[PDB]
Amino acid sequence: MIPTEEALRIVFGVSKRLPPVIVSLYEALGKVLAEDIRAPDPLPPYPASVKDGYAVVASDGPGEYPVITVTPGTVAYVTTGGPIPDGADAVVQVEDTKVIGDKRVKILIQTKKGTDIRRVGCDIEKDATVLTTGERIGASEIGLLATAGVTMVKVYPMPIVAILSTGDELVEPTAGTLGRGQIRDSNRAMLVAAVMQQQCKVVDLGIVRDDRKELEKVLDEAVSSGVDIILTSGGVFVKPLLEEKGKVYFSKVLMKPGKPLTFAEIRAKGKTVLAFGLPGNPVSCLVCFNIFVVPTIRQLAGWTSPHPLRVRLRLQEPIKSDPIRPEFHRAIIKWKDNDGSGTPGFVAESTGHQMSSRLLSMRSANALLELPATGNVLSAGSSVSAIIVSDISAFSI
Amino acid sequence: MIPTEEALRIVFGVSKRLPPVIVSLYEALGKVLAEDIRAPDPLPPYPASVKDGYAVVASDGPGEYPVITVTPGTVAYVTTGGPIPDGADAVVQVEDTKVIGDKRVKILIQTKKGTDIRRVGCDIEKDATVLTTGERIGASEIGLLATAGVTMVKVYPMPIVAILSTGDELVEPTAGTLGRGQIRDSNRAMLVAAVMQQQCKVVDLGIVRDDRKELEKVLDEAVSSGVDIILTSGGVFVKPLLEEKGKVYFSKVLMKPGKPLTFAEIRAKGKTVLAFGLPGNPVSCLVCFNIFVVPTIRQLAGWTSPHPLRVRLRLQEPIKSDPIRPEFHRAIIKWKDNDGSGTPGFVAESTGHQMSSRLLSMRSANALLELPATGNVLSAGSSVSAIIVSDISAFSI
Ligand SMILES: Nc1ncnc2c1ncn2[C@@H]1O[C@H](COP(=O)(O)O)[C@@H](O)[C@H]1O
Ligand SMILES: Nc1ncnc2c1ncn2[C@@H]1O[C@H](COP(=O)(O)O)[C@@H](O)[C@H]1O
Ligand SMILES: [Mg+2]
Ligand SMILES: [Mg+2]
Repeated sequence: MIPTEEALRIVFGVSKRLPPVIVSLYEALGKVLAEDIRAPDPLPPYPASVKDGYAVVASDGPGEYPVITVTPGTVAYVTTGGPIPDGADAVVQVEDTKVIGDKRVKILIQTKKGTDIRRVGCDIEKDATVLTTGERIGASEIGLLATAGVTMVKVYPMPIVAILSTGDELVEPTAGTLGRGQIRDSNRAMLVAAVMQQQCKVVDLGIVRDDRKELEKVLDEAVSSGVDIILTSGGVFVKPLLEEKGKVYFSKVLMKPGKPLTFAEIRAKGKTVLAFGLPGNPVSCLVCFNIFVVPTIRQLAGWTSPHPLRVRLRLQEPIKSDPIRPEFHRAIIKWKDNDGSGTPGFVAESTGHQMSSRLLSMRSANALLELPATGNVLSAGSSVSAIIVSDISAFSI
Repeated sequence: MIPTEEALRIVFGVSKRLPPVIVSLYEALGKVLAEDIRAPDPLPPYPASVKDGYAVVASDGPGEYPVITVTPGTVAYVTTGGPIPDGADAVVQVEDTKVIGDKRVKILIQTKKGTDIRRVGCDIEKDATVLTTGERIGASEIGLLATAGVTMVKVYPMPIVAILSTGDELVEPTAGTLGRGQIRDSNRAMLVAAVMQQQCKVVDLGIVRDDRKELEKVLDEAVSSGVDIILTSGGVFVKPLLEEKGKVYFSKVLMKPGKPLTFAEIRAKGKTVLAFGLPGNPVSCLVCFNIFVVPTIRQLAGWTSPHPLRVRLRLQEPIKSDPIRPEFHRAIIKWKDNDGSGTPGFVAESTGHQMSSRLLSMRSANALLELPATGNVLSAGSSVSAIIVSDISAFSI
């Protein structure tokens, strides 16, 4: 048995960033940039008016002028975002003007040079680096790529993940009345969804029975298909099959929930494939995915910060620590204007009983409280470290 | 001009949750549940062994027994997750047993009733409500649906969003050398990406010129196509066209960045379509999308908490407040073990110059600092409210 910290260090040391690809602008969304992006022209590329009004020679000052290149004694109409004609050095917004006669315009104020003008390149200078390698592409970065005219982008791809379930007792989730000794396969749909939330392509390999030849054939098809990660759950015939096909780095971790977790590296007949022999118990299966698979997906996708967000929060109820195993205690956290100590902060409620077979303990859990192995009851209002496992922007108030 | 709070209250009052639909299990991921889900059978549906070992009569105690319904004086082999035979009331893990002879088994310990057995329904009782209406579906909820055998789910759908850009000066982002008075359309790709991040289908309506008949025809095609939301940017011919087609609730908001923002409700020739006439300036366009469109998408998708996560954080540098307009100041926030006051907390750095034309001010911005209109310089180490605008689980450490 190895601590979680060593198991992560081993996974980070074995895991390698995927080779970069060129994708279309909308396929680049969510991906990490594999090249720097430079503006080929300035923004704005011409002096642009900030307002609807008249382009003037600021020195002329208040007066009546004909509307027409702008020379002293003349003005020209401009619109927001339109170019300033040559010779004009300032814009007088339409509110500070009046049309005279049944074209002549009366400028009502004394303006200053460069007023209501965006000079060439004041938002983005030509050849300036607008985005760098290692930067994740969100909506604003798509806007910067579009501004710079980059519609084909070099990025790190997401890994392709194969997923299978193991068990003679499993039936498909479409099963109605269950026969003797049968349960619905819940890990596969759960892991397919968890991987879809990580924006990875999934290869669903179905239910495999507790049969060595059958599992070997499915693992071989997975390796041969070109996937980067294989997730199995249960049966940890899995560990011995992964030892035969490649290198197993660990098979047991000091943690609650669970204990078994096999991590292996296989060489395709060639690229390497990472394999996680996840525990069968639904809770341990999803907790191991959150702690060990998520940072691996991120690392393969070129994330420079693959680790999950860790915060400090206050317990809303007392929680019993385990005397030997450090726990990943499921919780529903929220930001409060008063966290219980007077100042604002995160607070956590337990999801109830934490048995590894109890999938209801994962229901609505947006964090994993890291409880050290002291054996003591942590009182309500005491502080703990917590790993955030679901979109912090989608957090309920 | 109306404050942002009133503009939001108006949008929340006009916006209506979409009619529910039935979708497949993987299409349900990310959606809000429109029905309660009940377990049709218990979990486990049979008494299940927690270990590999022997199902025994606990009262028999240590001794040698033949392996075979279990009666006193006999034992039966069981595997993890397999059913307990009738008559056995406890499981003795294989480590506390030994096979005797060249089948007979020696039970080495005195066990207690129900040891290493998951009784019928101990994880989920039959007919128990595992998920409720209004609950968002993540990976664990997909696992609970799969456990309960629900592969067709009643949910609230995401709205379909139409998007267009306006401007005689715009060219496609594929444009290489720009002609006089031309800029690349950056708002449309940015808004398509922002809406894709909200998991909504997009109808890309392209660039529309500053021509009343042309914009009317495109708005009519958008309304006729069945979309729930229309996003336009720039030209705010937009407001007068939205007044003619439906009801405009506001056209100007007291805020920095920007000022113009038209919100309208149109009736299709019938369902209602919400229209946001977003400001043309890239920054104002994305800030208005983050503040006003995101909670609208959520409300239409049946979210009971559509508001964004608001936290309290400390400034890493001084920031000048505006004397009249409350600002949505872009920042890069991170959780620190010491926020500057001794205890752990969020900290924020400004993205630099906040001009509405400067899209670089949105680059990597994961929060909007809510700066009240005091006109004073907020010193470094002082606290402010901040709206989190990007996945808190994807926050860089
Ligand atoms: N796909 C699955 N869905 C639900 N439960 C599972 C799945 N695979 C294994 N389990 C259960 O988790 C426990 C551990 O399984 P294993 O690691 O195969 O011994 C047993 O109670 C299994 O019935
Ligand atoms: N699609 C767009 N992409 C980039 N900039 C835009 C877009 N639409 C409008 N703008 C600019 O934003 C400012 C306001 O435009 P408008 O609201 O049309 O007056 C002007 O400087 C426009 O050039
Ligand atoms: Mg099994
Ligand atoms: Mg315009």
